[PDB]
Amino acid sequence: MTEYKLVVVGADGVGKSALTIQLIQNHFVDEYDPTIEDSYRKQVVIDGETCLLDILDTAGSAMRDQYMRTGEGFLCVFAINNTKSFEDIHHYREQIKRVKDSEDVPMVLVGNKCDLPSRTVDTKQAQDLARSYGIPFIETSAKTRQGVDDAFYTLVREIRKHK
Amino acid sequence: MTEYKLVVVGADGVGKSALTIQLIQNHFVDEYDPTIEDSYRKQVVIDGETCLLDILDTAMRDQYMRTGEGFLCVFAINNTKSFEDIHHYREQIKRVKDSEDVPMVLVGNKCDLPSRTVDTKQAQDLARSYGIPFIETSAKTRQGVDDAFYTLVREIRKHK
Amino acid sequence: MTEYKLVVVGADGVGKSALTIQLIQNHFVDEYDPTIEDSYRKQVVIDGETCLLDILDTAGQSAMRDQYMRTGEGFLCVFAINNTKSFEDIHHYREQIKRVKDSEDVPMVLVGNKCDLPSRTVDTKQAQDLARSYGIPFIETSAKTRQGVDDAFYTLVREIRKHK
Ligand SMILES: O=C1N[C@H](c2c(CNCCCCCCNCc3[nH]c4ccccc4c3[C@H]3NC(=O)c4ccc(O)cc43)[nH]c3ccccc23)c2cc(O)ccc21
Ligand SMILES: O=C1N[C@H](c2c(CNCCCCCCNCc3[nH]c4ccccc4c3[C@H]3NC(=O)c4ccc(O)cc43)[nH]c3ccccc23)c2cc(O)ccc21
Ligand SMILES: Nc1nc2c(ncn2[C@@H]2O[C@H](COP(=O)(O)OP(=O)(O)O)[C@@H](O)[C@H]2O)c(=O)[nH]1
Ligand SMILES: Nc1nc2c(ncn2[C@@H]2O[C@H](COP(=O)(O)OP(=O)(O)O)[C@@H](O)[C@H]2O)c(=O)[nH]1
Ligand SMILES: Nc1nc2c(ncn2[C@@H]2O[C@H](COP(=O)(O)OP(=O)(O)O)[C@@H](O)[C@H]2O)c(=O)[nH]1
Ligand SMILES: [Mg+2]
Ligand SMILES: [Mg+2]
Ligand SMILES: [Mg+2]
Repeated sequence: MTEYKLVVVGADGVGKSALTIQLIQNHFVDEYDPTIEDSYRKQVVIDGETCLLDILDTAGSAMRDQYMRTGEGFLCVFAINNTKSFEDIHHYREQIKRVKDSEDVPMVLVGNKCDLPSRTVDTKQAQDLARSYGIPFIETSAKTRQGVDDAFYTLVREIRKHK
Repeated sequence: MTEYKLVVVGADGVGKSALTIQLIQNHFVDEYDPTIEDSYRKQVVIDGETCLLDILDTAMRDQYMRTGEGFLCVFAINNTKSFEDIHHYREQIKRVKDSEDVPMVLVGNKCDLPSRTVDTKQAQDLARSYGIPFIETSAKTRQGVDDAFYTLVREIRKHK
Repeated sequence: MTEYKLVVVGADGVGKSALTIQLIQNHFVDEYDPTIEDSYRKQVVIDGETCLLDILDTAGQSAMRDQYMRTGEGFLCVFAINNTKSFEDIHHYREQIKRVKDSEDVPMVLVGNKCDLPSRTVDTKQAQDLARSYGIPFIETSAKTRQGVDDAFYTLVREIRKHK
């Protein structure tokens, strides 16, 4: 069975752990220690092909470069009520591009917390950024699970197209 | 013995030759003809490993960019234009070597002078956007000179 | 933690499963279903560096085979010292791995298993000569006594580290 290493990145508090555990366990965690960096496996079917997801939920330089080199695709998560988290995204894109020395790393832009009313990042703004990178943009709520499968499955499709 | 081809680039007058000759000879040259482009060797020990530095002191540029393994991008701290040239060097090297991760060090030379026009924070932010180190040097006093070249070698080593 | 994907290949009955379970569990299995192809993880320290071994114990010996050869980073090529045919198979495994990975220098270790049995038909010198012709190490093992088992897998990890 084919296996894909996916890395979830983004600023503190955006929902990386909540998204990861929703995908892996169909479980919503309200309180997850922000210092724990762990990986999880799940077997899924995407477009009729069974594969194993190996998902790194990043927390906090040498160690960072290492998991960027072995990761095959990246979920770049911001929170739609936190403009700083959205303005940080380009730093993640730039680091990944440099560490993997590639202009075409499989990546998906994720706008999390879409269930909340206090939106400060426009959808159009995130769509425009994703379009400048030529990557998909998916809005998620780890709380309701809306868009969660979409974000990870779309990342796998990006890896498959790249190969 | 492993050898490393290093290329010193930067605007006229920033101190490329003075830095190169301080590294190679432990000698400060006050003048040095600005038209002379030459290479120099020196055997050094870095992190317990003996290696040969092959350093090109620049005045096709494409040829030596392709051959060079790491680049010292030098500006002078009292010359704002030389700092504004830095991004042009980075973009050329990136294109010619076709890589987003070329071993590079940003060098702010002439740190002994008082007439500073480029802020340390400004150069630090630029290096940080490139993911490369920033080292302030004085080829006149030799402060930071070994640090700049040795750090560049360490960048090459990590890359491989 | 760095992770290494290692693949154990060789003819039916040479001891691939017995070797893998000795490494992972410190346990000798006298009978293990020859049809089961599975992978196992173990965290080990080699030369002061902690790493995760992810070891595929191959059973059937085309498309899935090509897949795990492309994914595997290093290969234990196992024969049994009382089975000349299994030794004559080795060059076929080497040629397949070379083709599938498109590389003349794939990390590999030649393993001569069952060194505890008396009915040897493959000479140590014969195996050393073959390994020398490939530029890879040769390690004699017994999955029964566990002699050489750590050596075979650790040496393969060292080959991967040197290749990188
Ligand atoms: O694609 C195939 N995979 C197969 C296979 C397996 C099974 N694998 C099961 C997962 C095991 C996860 C182990 C924790 N993996 C942990 C994990 N998950 C991540 C997710 C993203 C990024 C990094 C990681 C890591 C980290 N790994 C690093 O090196 C690292 C560095 C710094 C970090 O900080 C984090 C990490 N074992 C094999 C051994 C040989 C050949 C093939 C295989 C297989 C068989 C087959 O017939 C056909 C195809 C395939
Ligand atoms: O790593 C090893 N090196 C070893 C070795 C040597 C020694 N070499 C030392 C002389 C150094 C040349 C001095 C000109 N080198 C001149 C020089 N220095 C530079 C620095 C940066 C960029 C370019 C250059 C150049 C230029 N070369 C170009 O193509 C070019 C284009 C445009 C320009 O304008 C400038 C240049 N000779 C060998 C022959 C075969 C195999 C190995 C070697 C060795 C032996 C060994 O047992 C184990 C390991 C190694
Ligand atoms: N309302 C809402 N809250 C969320 C969502 N995702 C995460 N959270 C909350 O935001 C906080 C930070 O989540 P966490 O998973 O720890 O974020 P991390 O630091 O990126 O790992 C936690 O209180 C979560 O319960 C979401 O989609 N909607
Ligand atoms: N005060 C001071 N002067 C320097 C330093 N480095 C170079 N210079 C002087 O600046 C001028 C240009 O130096 P040079 O090495 O020829 O620059 P290049 O054109 O980049 O090769 C010379 O007069 C040098 O003596 C330094 O660190 N401090
Ligand atoms: N005496 C001895 N028997 C072994 C050794 N390794 C494996 N065996 C036995 O040889 C048979 C085949 O082993 P197995 O692990 O199933 O081989 P595989 O088909 O390559 O996976 C089993 O009966 C094992 O107990 C060894 O080093 N010494
Ligand atoms: Mg977290
Ligand atoms: Mg000069
Ligand atoms: Mg078996």
